[PDB]
Amino acid sequence: GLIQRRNFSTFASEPSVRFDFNYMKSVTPTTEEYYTYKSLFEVVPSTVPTLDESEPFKYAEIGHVSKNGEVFPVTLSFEDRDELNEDLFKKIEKGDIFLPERGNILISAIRPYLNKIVLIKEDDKTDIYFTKAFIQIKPLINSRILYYALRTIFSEKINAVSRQGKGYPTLKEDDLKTIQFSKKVIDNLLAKEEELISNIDALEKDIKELKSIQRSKKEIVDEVFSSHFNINMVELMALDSQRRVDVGLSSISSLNSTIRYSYRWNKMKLIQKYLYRDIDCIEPLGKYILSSNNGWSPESVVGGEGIPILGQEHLEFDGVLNVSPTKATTKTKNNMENFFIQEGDLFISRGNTVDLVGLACVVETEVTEDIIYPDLYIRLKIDEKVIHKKYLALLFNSFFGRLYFKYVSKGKNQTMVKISSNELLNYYLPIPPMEEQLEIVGKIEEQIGAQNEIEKQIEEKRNQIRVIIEETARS
Amino acid sequence: NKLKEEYSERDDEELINHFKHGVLYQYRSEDILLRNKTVHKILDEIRQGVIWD
DNA sequence: CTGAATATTGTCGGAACCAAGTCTCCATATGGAATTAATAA
DNA sequence: TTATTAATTCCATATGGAGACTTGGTTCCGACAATATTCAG
Repeated sequence: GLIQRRNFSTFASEPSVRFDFNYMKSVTPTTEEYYTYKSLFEVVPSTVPTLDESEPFKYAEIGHVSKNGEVFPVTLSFEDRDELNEDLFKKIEKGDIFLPERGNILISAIRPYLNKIVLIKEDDKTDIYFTKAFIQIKPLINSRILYYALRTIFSEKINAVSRQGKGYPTLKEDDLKTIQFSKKVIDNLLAKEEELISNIDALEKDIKELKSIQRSKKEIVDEVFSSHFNINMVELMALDSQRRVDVGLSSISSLNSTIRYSYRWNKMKLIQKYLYRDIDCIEPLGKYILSSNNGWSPESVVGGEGIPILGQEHLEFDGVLNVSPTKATTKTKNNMENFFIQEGDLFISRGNTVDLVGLACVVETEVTEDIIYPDLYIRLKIDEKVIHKKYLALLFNSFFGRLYFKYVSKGKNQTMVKISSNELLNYYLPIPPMEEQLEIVGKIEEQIGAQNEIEKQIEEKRNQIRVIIEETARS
Repeated sequence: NKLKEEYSERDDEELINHFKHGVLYQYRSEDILLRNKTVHKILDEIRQGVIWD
């Protein structure tokens, strides 16, 4: 670790004589400028707002804010008072709500390292409330200047005055009033104020433009299968809502081969009767599967030494392996070569939540390193003449592969719901001719490729802002 | 029958892994090494920079 | 009759946290893969 | 007779677990200020 040495005196600093390792790591002897909280920002005391009980207002927790300072408020009304959001209304009535004064820079107290600093810009509308866990810190040297000086830089020191204290990492306003902000940062940043705000505004306008057309990685897979099989999107999520499935004794045996009479099995059978009313392409998967393996999941150490191992997090809704291993093992099995992925395989996911079970992926990346897949995967070697593995993975990640594996997979612990070879072999998927396939794929491929192309531009301008701030504050 | 005074402390990696690779793995030393010339750690850093008395 | 009582309210501080979200590593039969004594022949 | 499956024991796979781990931020007790009252000689 570190062999830091300090001298009693030091712990004299700050009105709590504290001597935890982090604070004393942040102290250091200083020779340069000091400043204080005086010639900069100013803490604002909290207050109870006058909520109007006639219109839908907004509210914002700490989880509703992101590391990029983008609040995602929820809309409450005081005419609903539903027991699902009753906690929010109760904490509002308690007095855990305030309203920023259009120019302050709210800072989260709990765990301040996750950049929850947000800006309430001057020229704006649709006033949003906030939790007392946020610190109104309204500045005197222009909000944007202090916001950008706090987000990227002045972060190794706001995070070094947190109270660990047998639990939550937490920031306190009193400690926040003690940081030793250098002047060269603010001096240089205000010196270039007239153009820094301009080009940063241009960059964030481009980011907003990219975000305006950004689409989720699952809806794309959800729409093409919905727009190609001519199934309306507003009934299979409305038929899945009603829960009064009624079956007879005779229907239990039909295609069961294990006599399973759970409720979810019967609802799966009901939904299958709806997803295939007009589609005439369904063929049993059992006759298109040639083998099935599981994998090898030894004990693993995170960021250790040995052969890397994949996890369930590496399977995404696009049928492409993430191939970004984290765990690494050092055990042997005398047959390790049987589980070293290799390009071209199809990996369905066995073991996950009731909604993330069955997600398949094709290893489309060329890797010269041997990477083991766990017992939580199932490798499918299908005939590459009728199924087109990528299409099968996309189908498994589609609502076809969700409304089935959500209701057929087994286990008493529905937090680690697992599938088995029986459900794979007894799966009546719709397989259209090879002409129809490679059209759903390809369309989905280009749409997701475009969505990924505008996913690094966002984290290119969001990095350009940071590097520009760093360069200007260092010149 | 003992160690060697030339190295004394095991700051030379040497064949420590050979004391856990096999057979000699059954005769390994599961005891905390106490150093007095180099540290590479914290425990033998405390035993040098602290003046208990 | 001045008093700073006590007696509550209502609100900062703080939690050997722990509610949400979601990834796992390991026992254990099995079943098949080896026999066997069978089994006709 | 030379087979014989139908009986066996022996390991690699497969299924399942009164689950277990992990990132992150929420409820809520409990002091405690500010009441919050004074009576009381």
